[PDB]
Amino acid sequence: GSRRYDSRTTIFSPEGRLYQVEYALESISHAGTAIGIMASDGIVLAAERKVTSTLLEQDTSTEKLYKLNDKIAVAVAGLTADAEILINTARIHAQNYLKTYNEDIPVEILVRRLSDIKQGYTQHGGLRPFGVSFIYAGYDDRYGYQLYTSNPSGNYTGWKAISVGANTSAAQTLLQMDYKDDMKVDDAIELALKTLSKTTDSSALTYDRLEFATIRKGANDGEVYQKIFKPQEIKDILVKTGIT
Amino acid sequence: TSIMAVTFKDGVILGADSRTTTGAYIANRVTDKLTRVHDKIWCCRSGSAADTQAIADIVQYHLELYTSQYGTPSTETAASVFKELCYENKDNLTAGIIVAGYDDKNKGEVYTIPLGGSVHKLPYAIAGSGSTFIYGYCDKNFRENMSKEETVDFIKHSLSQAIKWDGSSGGVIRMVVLTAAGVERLIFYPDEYEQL
Amino acid sequence: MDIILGIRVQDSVILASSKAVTRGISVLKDSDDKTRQLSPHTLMSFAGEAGDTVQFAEYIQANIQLYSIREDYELSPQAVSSFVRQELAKSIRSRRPYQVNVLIGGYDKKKNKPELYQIDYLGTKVELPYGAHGYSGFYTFSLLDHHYRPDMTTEEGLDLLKLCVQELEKRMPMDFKGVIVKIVDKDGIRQVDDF
Amino acid sequence: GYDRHITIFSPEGRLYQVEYAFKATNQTNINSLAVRGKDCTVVISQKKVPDKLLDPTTVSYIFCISRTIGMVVNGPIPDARNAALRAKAEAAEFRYKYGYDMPCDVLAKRMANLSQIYTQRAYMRPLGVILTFVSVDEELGPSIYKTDPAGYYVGYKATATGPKQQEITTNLENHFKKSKIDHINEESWEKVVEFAITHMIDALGTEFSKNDLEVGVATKDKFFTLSAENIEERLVAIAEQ
Amino acid sequence: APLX
Amino acid sequence: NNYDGDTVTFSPTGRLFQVEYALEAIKQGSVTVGLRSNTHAVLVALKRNADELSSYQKKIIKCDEHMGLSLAGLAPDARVLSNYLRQQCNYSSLVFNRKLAVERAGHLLCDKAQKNTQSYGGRPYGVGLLIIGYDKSGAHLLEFQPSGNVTELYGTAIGARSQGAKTYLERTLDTFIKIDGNPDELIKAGVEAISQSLRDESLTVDNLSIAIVGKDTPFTIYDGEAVAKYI
Amino acid sequence: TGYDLSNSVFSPDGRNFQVEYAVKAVENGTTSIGIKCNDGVVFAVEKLITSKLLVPQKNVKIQVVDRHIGCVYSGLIPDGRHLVNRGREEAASFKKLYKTPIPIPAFADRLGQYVQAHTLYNSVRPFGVSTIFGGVDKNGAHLYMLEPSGSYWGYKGAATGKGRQSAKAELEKLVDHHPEGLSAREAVKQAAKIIYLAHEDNKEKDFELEISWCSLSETNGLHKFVKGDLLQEAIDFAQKEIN
Amino acid sequence: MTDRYSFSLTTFSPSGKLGQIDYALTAVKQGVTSLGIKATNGVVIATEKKSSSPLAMSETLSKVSLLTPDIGAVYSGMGPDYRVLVDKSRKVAHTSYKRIYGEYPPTKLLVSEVAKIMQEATQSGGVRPFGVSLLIAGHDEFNGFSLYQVDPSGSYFPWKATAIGKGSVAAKTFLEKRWNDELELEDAIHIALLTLKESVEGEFNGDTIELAIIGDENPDLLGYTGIPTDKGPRFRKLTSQEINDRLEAL
Amino acid sequence: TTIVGVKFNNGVVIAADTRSTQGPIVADKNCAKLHRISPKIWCAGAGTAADTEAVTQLIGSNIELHSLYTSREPRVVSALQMLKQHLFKYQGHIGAYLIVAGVDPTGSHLFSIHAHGSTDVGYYLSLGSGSLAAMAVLESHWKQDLTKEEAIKLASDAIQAGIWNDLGSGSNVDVCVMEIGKDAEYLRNYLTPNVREEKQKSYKFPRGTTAVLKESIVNICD
Amino acid sequence: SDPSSINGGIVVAMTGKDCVAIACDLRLGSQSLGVSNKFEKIFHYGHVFLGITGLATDVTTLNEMFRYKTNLYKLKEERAIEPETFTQLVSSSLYERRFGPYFVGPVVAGINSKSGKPFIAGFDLIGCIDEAKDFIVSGTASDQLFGMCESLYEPNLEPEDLFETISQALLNAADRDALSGWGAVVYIIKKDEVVKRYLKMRQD
Ligand SMILES: [Cl-]
Ligand SMILES: [Cl-]
Ligand SMILES: [Mg+2]
Repeated sequence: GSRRYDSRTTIFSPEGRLYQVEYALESISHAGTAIGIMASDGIVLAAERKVTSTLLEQDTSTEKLYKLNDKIAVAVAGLTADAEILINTARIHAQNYLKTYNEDIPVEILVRRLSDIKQGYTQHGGLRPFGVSFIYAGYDDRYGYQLYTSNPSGNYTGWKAISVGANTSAAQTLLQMDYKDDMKVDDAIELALKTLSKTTDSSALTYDRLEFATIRKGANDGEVYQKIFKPQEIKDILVKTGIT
Repeated sequence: TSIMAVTFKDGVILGADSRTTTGAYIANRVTDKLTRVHDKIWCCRSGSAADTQAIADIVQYHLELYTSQYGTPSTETAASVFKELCYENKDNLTAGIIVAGYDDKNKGEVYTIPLGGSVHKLPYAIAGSGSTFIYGYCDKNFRENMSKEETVDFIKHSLSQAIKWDGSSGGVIRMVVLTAAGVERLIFYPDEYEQL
Repeated sequence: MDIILGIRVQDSVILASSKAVTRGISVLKDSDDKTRQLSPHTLMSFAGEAGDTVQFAEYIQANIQLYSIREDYELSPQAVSSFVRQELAKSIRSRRPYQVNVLIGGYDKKKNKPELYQIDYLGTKVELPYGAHGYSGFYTFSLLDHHYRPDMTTEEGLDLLKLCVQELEKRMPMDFKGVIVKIVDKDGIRQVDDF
Repeated sequence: GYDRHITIFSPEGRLYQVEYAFKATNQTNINSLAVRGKDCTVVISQKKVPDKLLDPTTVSYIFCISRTIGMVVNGPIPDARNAALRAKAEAAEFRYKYGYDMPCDVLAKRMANLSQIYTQRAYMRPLGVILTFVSVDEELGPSIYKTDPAGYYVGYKATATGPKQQEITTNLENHFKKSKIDHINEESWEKVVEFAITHMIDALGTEFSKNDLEVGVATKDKFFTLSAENIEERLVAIAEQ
Repeated sequence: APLX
Repeated sequence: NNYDGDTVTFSPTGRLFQVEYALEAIKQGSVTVGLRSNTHAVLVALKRNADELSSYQKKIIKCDEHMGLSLAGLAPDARVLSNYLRQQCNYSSLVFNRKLAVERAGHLLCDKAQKNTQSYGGRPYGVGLLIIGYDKSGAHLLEFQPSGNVTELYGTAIGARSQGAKTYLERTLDTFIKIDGNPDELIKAGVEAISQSLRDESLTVDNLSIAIVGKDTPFTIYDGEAVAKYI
Repeated sequence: TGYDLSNSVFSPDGRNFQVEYAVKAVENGTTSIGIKCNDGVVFAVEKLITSKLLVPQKNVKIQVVDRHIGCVYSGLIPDGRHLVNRGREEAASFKKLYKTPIPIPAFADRLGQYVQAHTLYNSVRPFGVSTIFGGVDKNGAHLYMLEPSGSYWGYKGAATGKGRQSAKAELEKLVDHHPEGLSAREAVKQAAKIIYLAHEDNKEKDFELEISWCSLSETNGLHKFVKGDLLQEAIDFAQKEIN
Repeated sequence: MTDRYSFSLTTFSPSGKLGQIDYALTAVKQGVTSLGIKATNGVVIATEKKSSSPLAMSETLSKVSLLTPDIGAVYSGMGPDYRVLVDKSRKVAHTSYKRIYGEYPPTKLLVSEVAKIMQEATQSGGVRPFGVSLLIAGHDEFNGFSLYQVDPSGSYFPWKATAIGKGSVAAKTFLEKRWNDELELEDAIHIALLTLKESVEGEFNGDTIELAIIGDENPDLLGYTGIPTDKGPRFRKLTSQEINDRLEAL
Repeated sequence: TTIVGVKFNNGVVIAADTRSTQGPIVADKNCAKLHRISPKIWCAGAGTAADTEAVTQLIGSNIELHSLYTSREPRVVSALQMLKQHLFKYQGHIGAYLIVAGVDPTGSHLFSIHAHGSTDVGYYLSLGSGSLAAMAVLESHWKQDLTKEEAIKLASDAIQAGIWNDLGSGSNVDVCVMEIGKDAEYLRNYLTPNVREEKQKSYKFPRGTTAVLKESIVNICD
Repeated sequence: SDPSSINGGIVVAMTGKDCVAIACDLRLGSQSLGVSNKFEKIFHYGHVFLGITGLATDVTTLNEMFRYKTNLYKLKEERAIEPETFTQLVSSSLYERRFGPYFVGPVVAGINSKSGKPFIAGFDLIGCIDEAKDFIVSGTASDQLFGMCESLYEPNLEPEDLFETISQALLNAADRDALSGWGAVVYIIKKDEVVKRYLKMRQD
């Protein structure tokens, strides 16, 4: 019968590893680097677009940074199509919670549920896992500013600063070096760009090959604002820090 | 409604009035109640307009699919498909149908299917609300192996009386002739049939 | 079932619920507690169709307790009331709806404010300074309209409540066998034993 | 190499099961041809009856799908009859749902979509058949539309299918270069059938008796197949010219 | 409804 | 070799190896004999034990008052198939007030076994059955194989060394067929038949299992001291 | 390679090896034939007598469908029974909806489409039988033969099994020598002879003859088994011809 | 019976590649060249009509398809896969948008839905990916004109101009030299024809080339008058004659 | 409601009034009862207003997809067949009474559909509460071989009969003309014979008349 | 036991010169018993305003449903939903429950941000869109509101004048209905500012 053609996507190796999860992580390691840095007064999200072409429409484009609700966003590393499936599910989950409790969903609860979906694909169903790693950046009134990551295994962890995708080893060492706890958002913006600039596989870091976003309490009195940076705004912030 | 079908020497003729009723208001005075389900297999519709239309359309579909696989269906076969629909859905249907067709082997045949979904093969059949008033007339005047002209007169005179007494029947008298020669449509207007 | 009352004062919410359980021409019990603790700072009283009331109350209780364990955190009274409303709103278009009316009294620890919510079996939610279900309101509301002030103490609230019970005991046709009174404040939930 | 067993992509982006289904098309070793007249569409196909014990009247690869649509198949008869029954059902359903006769090109597309699903879904194999649909459409006029195991389909001025298809194709190409038109400029369908047989004889280089051929004709409001004597009458007319 |  | 992975695969020579391997499970099973006259039908079965401390595996199962079988091979599969026969016999009685013909019983078993040989995932039944019965057309004996093949016989045997009893019955055919109106003699012939399949072991009191059905005899099984008469 | 390991897989030729392998199982089976006649059809089959212990006349292989169709087959006998059970359901639903008994060509395609469906998926096995069948309907007599692939045609005469070539050769002679037609009673006799002549390819075990027929005049258009005097008469005719 | 293939046929290899997607992209590479160029007041999409036989009527085979009145599509790769995607794309524009909001979807969201369908063929049980890349041009009120590419993986990117298929490498280089942000629609059509001549080998005329535009509203193609707000489709397929007129001044 | 349909020389015309009522109250004094199924197939609807709009949109959507699939202009009989089979399935619970009309490659057509799923053919038809008033006019003035301008006059006159004599109908007359070989022309408010007369007085209040307890700016921005 | 008149309440919407107004009462009751005088029936999603009368549980449920749907709309569309589009969404959502409907009378009001055109619309409980140049009314005093609006309304009123007209329409209508009143709210909506005013009315 059909047994012959089954890859058995949800089994263990002799060493106790999940083949398909490991191979999905290998796929993610070739994807454009995405960095998240958490400051005391906000969060930065920075991500490198995959080898850009000059005829690509840059302003009306979205590859790396997606909005989940008004208080939560994610940076993507991996297959974009897979990520959008998960993103829509996460958006729906957030609205279900708001409908049920009349309160915005706490960040961890959204992350746990999305990670639990990934876990399911590694344990049952016989389907390939989602080739996607997320950096979650969000705010709620319990824990304030929070950074998380999740990977195809469905395992998630919290961070002060973290990278996913390509050159994470080199990127994490650089973040570990210059990061400190009393850091501000504007400093974190500079750290994020400096890290990408040194770890990039390109010749030089430019505005057209980047996506950028911040989550500040920089609105008017006790409320959070999401700023997805425009092309010209990335061009300006790149000059302001002296990279170009 | 007033409807009937009558077998004769050369084949079979179907007959009907053209009245559709919504209460005492005549919703359509020029209705066509004689309906093709196959080239030379037709039916007379009485009861619910919606139910009889929906049934006829399904039968036409079944016989078209039958023809694609097994060739021309018999008149008995067509009547069976009608029966199956009328019998199995008896709780939800108000449909009194007369099925009439012409084979070359079997010549003219008439099958009547009342409310319950039973099947009755007859030399001729009458149905609809107006039929009640012509049971006496039709029984006394029907003969087997009539000519085309005689059968046309028999149906014309019969439906004329049915229309005269039944408020739910009226308009024109439509007829459909089924023979080896082909399919002929006939129409007869009030000014003719009223003064018979 | 029958009489459930609620009063929100300065620093606490007070719920009063009748003790009688009547079936036919017999009072089967005169010490029935028509309430469940949903969380340390949230209390729900209930009245309505026999069986449905307790079944619904305990079902809600289980769900809130499950949430508390999962998140190691207490849901706000507003959040609990919305969850309860949605469950009743689902129920009303079911094959057999829960015929249960509830009051939810809670103390929000983040806001440091008492909160009283009134929800009927249709899923009709309102936040009120004082609330009632059934025929109880037809006497108490007008009485509370007159005597209630928003800055009252818990002791003043209890006296205001005594006035309502006295009016019900005077003009109500049925003997409801007095009330159990419970207070919800910053320190949690406690029962007044002598009322 | 299990990529050659089911319909998934090979490293070079191919579907071998689809390609091998194309080779099953020629397993019967029969050639078919289709041309258009002014008022009609004619399709012809070789008829080979090797076994003496066979009833020749039941051996046929031409099918009457609806009253207006005909279909000839190049490929094994089990798959051919599978396709025929489905086409008949689809054509009948269409008429019931939409209140008018299913056009030839719409039926072709529908059957082509069904074939496409077999190339994408693993559990279903492709049918090893090429389906040529013919009619005189009430909007488009004389029509020839052909379907294959890849799910491809297109309209044709004329077409041919089988082992010696290329020889027949070029023969028809060279005629339409000469005539400078999209069809056979002829009044009667009888002479369009004669044209079809004549050009098949030239391309294949073989003579035909009345039992060596099989003919289908589409006119306005009916498609029909010819009997042996109808073909014999047609063969006599060619010989006497 | 329409009757016949 | 490469064509025995499942029942849905034919070999190049047109064989179904999974069905043949299921047939092999019957050959390993303990011997059981079936034979009939015109008035009665008899089953004899050699029971097998695990060791001296264990019981002897019961081989004969009752299906109705007029029908029953003996088994050789996978006993749980026999339980499934016998249960199906009990239901079919029972359906015939409740709906039609009719005792199920032994021939129809065979046809039903054939069709049930067949479906397990043509679909992916399933497996063939790993048991052979000898069905005896008395219906409106007299005494009957059937042989069931899990390939689906059912055969009506005067006598037969299945299991290990069943060829000996099968040869004996082939010689004795003319004699035992005319044992009419005499149950004990028909059994004696069946006990002598199964004795031709014995090696190193002999028929003891808790080893032998006999069953009989006939004209004025409901299907009944004899075990223990009730078979001491025939040793 | 490995193309032959799974059903519904095309080989590079464009062949389905699993169906061809099912044909080998048919070739291994006993001989069965079908003869079309003036106003009907005749069916016959070889039954190998494996042992003296087989009850004569009581292991019937020819099967009736509805009341006017007969079916015989060679190969895996259970597969044939499964096909006939389906055929009986197909015929019952046809008669239920359309009243008239199912025509033979209509019935042929119902079996054909069902057998063909078992070549479309790897989760099913092809049928290990070639089925000869037919009967009488409104348009007269029809004889059909259906193979594992789902392929079927109409036949003047048909044969399948281990002695198919011998039976075919003998069938071809009847078609040549009788162009106007063969009678029903003659076809029964000829059917016996051909089975006996086809038994030369299976001559270790001796056999038992079984015949059935449908005829407009002789059986009134219904399927019946040939038994008693008419059967013995046909056997004697066959015995005289081999010597 | 029944679909037993409930498992994924596309899986990750040790190196992290998704084989069946890569192989699907290879099939797109073999496919005939198609391109799209975005102008200030419109969008053009074009492709060669590779005829299978000269007896075949290439008019009956449409490589460029209308999805909504303001959105069109073209492809490179496997034609049959494209045809069913157009069917599904047309339907999803109604079921998941028009029947809800009473208006046609914007380009980006319809693209998003097609992308979703193509992603599911990459992960669902018992199916291979689609062997096509799509170029979808369209217009909507709030986003204006736009051009999107959709790959077998389900990934989609917005382009100023691009090409896909056989000679896409050279065709992209050609478009980089010619494209600017001030191009008018007629200028974009001219460049499209120039770019396409490089990849076409045989005959180059209005019968072998298929070309459509997303431009101004066409009231004459609406089919009715009386509703002022309804002004007609922005999608228009250029005729064989209209192409030949522009090939003279080439 | 009053709706009509009239066939003429080279096509068909449909018309309708523009009053919608909840009970004895006029909810909308100028609603549109003429619906587009396809460019050249238009529908006039009476009965339950939500049902007529919903069923015309659903079939209109499916007709568009069908047109794209078949590369053909949609036919009136297809819309008719899809509508009637949908309505019949729901046994009259979808209260949509429709007059369907249009042109297609086959020619010009005019049908009516009742809620239970029965259809009728005719040269002139009327539906709705004012159908009797309309049909009286149609039966009096209709003839064979009408011109375009004659059919529009007859149709609008039939609607007017409903407007004046039926309390369920009122306000204006909408028309749509579908002619063969030409674009269908939708004539919104073709006649407006019920204009409201000038009021005797202005009821513009002095500013400050209404007593106010609280004012506050509402935040609509992010 | 008539779902649309158990709780009571009213909503009215009007158009003016480059502006729109939507207003509602504050009563929520259980038949004769007044229960709440703070029950607002007007909600907004971005710049689009929705008023809902009828069964209060369904009023709350639908608000939560349209908040849900307009939030997902904004995330995917990357822009705020417009009144014309939202009107269609309301209609679709209500008709989805054709044979088990929400017992409501919704009213949409707002200004299109692109064209600047004032827009209002009304629905029955199952989705039938009622578009209007002038005014839309809904609730247990709809007859009274129709009477007030038809007499008081004139076209092209300035925001300050429009406020007086809609306020007087609602107040005097509410005072002839037992199940409506107990306070009132009026929203005046301009292109890029929105003012909310609570009215003083009799409390019986
Ligand atoms: Cl009718
Ligand atoms: Cl399709
Ligand atoms: Mg009052």
